[PDB]
Amino acid sequence: MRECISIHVGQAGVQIGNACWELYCLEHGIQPDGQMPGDDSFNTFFSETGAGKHVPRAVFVDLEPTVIDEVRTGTYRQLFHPEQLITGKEDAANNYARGHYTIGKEIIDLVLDRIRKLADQCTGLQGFLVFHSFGGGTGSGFTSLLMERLSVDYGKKSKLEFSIYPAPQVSTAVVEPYNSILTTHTTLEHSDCAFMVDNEAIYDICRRNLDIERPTYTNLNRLISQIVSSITASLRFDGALNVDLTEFQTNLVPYPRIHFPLATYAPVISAEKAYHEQLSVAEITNACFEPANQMVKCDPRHGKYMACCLLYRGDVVPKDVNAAIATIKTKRSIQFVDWCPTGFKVGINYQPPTVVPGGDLAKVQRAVCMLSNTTAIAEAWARLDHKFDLMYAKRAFVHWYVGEGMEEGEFSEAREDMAALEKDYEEVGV
Amino acid sequence: MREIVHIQAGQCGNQIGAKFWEVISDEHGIDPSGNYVGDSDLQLERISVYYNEASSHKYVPRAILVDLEPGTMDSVRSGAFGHLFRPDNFIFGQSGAGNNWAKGHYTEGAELVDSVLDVVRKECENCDCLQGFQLTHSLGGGTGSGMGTLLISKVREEYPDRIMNTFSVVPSPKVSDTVVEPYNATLSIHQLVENTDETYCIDNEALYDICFRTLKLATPTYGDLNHLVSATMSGVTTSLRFPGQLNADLRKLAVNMVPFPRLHFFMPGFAPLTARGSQQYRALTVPELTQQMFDAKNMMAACDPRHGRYLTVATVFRGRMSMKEVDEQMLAIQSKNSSYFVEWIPNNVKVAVCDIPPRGLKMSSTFIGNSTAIQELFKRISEQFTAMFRRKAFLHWYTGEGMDEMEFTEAESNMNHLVSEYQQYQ
Ligand SMILES: Nc1nc2c(ncn2[C@@H]2O[C@H](COP(=O)(O)OP(=O)(O)OP(=O)(O)O)[C@@H](O)[C@H]2O)c(=O)[nH]1
Ligand SMILES: Nc1nc2c(ncn2[C@@H]2O[C@H](COP(=O)(O)OP(=O)(O)O)[C@@H](O)[C@H]2O)c(=O)[nH]1
Ligand SMILES: [Mg+2]
Repeated sequence: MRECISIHVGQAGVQIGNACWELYCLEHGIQPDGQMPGDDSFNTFFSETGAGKHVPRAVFVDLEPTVIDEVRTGTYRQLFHPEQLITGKEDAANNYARGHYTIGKEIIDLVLDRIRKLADQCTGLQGFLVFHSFGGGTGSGFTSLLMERLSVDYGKKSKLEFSIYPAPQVSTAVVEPYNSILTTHTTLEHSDCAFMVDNEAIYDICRRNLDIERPTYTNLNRLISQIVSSITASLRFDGALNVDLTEFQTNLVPYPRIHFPLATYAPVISAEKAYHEQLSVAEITNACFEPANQMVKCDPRHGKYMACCLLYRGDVVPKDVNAAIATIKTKRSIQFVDWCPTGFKVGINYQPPTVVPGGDLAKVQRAVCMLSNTTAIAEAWARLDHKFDLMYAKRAFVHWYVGEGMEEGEFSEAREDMAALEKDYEEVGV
Repeated sequence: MREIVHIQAGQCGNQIGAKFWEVISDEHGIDPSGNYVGDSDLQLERISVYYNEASSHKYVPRAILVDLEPGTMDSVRSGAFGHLFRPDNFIFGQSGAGNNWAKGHYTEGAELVDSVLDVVRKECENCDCLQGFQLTHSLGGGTGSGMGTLLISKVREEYPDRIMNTFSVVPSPKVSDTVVEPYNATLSIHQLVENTDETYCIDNEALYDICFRTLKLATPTYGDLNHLVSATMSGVTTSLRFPGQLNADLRKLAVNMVPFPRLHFFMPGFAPLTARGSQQYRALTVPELTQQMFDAKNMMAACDPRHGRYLTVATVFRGRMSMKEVDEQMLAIQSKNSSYFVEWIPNNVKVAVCDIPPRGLKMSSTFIGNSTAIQELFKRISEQFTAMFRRKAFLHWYTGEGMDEMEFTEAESNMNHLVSEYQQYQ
């Protein structure tokens, strides 16, 4: 009935996808061979074959074989359909040009057709999920292109994406700003909603709140997977209040040019602290509205809340929930834009956030996930634009993009669009 | 899949190439007889990059040995790993280059190169997907420089879009193993500045200081230097040849490391480096390796990075590491060392982490810097060349080989432009 096609582009998207899908498998009781020795809301995310073998609905795309070969040699090789795994012979080399144009063009048609048949199998299609790194060449260019194509083809079908926002202090590459801005340009012109997450903030969160040693991308992807799973869980189980992705689009997008909801998830705590910690809806919401617990390094107190969507799981009664939201409403440390009477929407799900074996997260009978917009993200966009302004002012690395088929006018236009976005946030912030 | 052709220039190129293939044979667990004794699939998984599958399953490394003085190649064949290389890929004429760049490049090496290119085309036709080429050679040598130069020229003309890099020995600032070196260095550097994508500068004095100081040695030889260099090579190619987080393709590295096409020159570095018995007083952590990598004393090129600014930096990691330590260390390093990095390029570091460490170590890393101390190298080279050229010393040989003076002038002009361009951004 209500189905959604996941999409994983680049190492980030693929690994995050792996975490997401193993979490799905755990939640639906499915095992790597595609068997499960009421939940048909899993049929939503899983097709089925005559042998009763349940396979995920997804498309993995990496311009270099790399990770996908690890997946092909991985435990879940028995799960995914061999066609769903798509590999090229080389990467975009952190170059937006290649992924958006030079390489992906010889690939994306296949990907698109596969997504199309995968969409044909659907009884009904709510939308898509696109996982990629923001600033990474493959993810950036290829997801921009793919989002354009999908936008053209599927029309009003919901397009959601989870992107890894470049950290202010730390970076894995020098050219990230270029790819980032080109990305948000071509992507903003298409994508319906995009969830921004900054690894640095996740590091701070896990470290400080989860009280763990210095982690790796693994549990990071597990956390992101937990968030995504919580959303889809809002969709994948019968609670008191069930929410359609179209409602996320409806609530989190007051204006078409601004969609960048920031994710936050609580409670996040050690298994040891969980005994001393009393978990109440109010405290969880308080933790959710805490700036230190946000999944991005942007400080929300430098802006105002436009829309806020809270997704609840496990044991939650709307009584103390509305009470808690009121308690939050009373606090003026948290300010909302003047022209918005209420930005709140509450989903309720009965199934709790199950924990992964060998996982670092404590087991809890309830949890909350916030999806919300703020202008602090405009501040982030500003710093991004600044970095880009410098490196572009000195025309660094541009010759790659140029020789590989990019024009300077595109960079200019992208920057102009970024400025427009800044002024959009500024004007809306009034 | 992704494949790289390794062309070994005569003499030091072949020697370093020998140690290189020894290290790589150790990496993938390949017996010198070509047999695979390796205990893992990751050994043979993508191994097609540097190796070809024979009918007997014996793995032939993909390489081309080129020298005008077969004695080295004879010694190579006499070596234990000489049996890996098929006799077909051995390409040599018999004459001395006399450390004459013109003689090697234009005359006798030119009567050779065609066959080398034929072999190159064979290997290239046998490549599923060709990433690019790599050339191990020496600046100041006639064969290495002349032949290497001719080779990269023709190869680029044959494969312009493909990656081309070279690991080149550079003249020592204090002593010299030969005279006339500035000429060969200048000419080769000219052709190299225009032709290649990137080049790695390595001076023996730096490695002597490093090995004598850091590793506390007594009577080793060039083999250890070549071992170190080959370790670095294995490191970058390890990032290429094995799975991990932020896996870095060669051209991606080339993209991140080069803002300006004409400044591609780099300073290789490696960590950890510890003497026997002193290792016990050391701990293995990312901070340690980063402290070693950013140490000016561990620079394998003769230079002082303290004078200059970093345009780009790439730190590749090996083994099981926490991304955090890397992030924090890079941030802290870049933070406290500010003014050692160029101001208009935020986040000058390029990070790549491989899950497979080198044999014997829990973790390892390599440092690729980009700085104007290379301009300083170009300054000293230009100076020496000017000194030698002003009086027209030894010029009659090159002139005798048909080398015009205007080419020397042009080379110097381009070198001056290069160092000027290094000074331009600073
Ligand atoms: N949170 C998270 N981010 C990741 C992960 N893997 C990669 N990234 C992000 O991706 C960026 C690096 O670029 P990649 O996404 O790896 O690019 P790619 O997928 O290899 O594609 P190419 O650029 O063409 O090589 C880093 O800055 C990270 O922020 C991951 O596992 N988890
Ligand atoms: N690292 C290293 N450098 C070498 C080795 N052999 C020679 N060299 C360098 O090569 C230079 C000598 O040039 P050479 O190659 O013999 O001249 P050619 O015969 O014309 O190629 C010296 O300055 C040495 O520093 C070696 O085994 N290892
Ligand atoms: Mg990739």
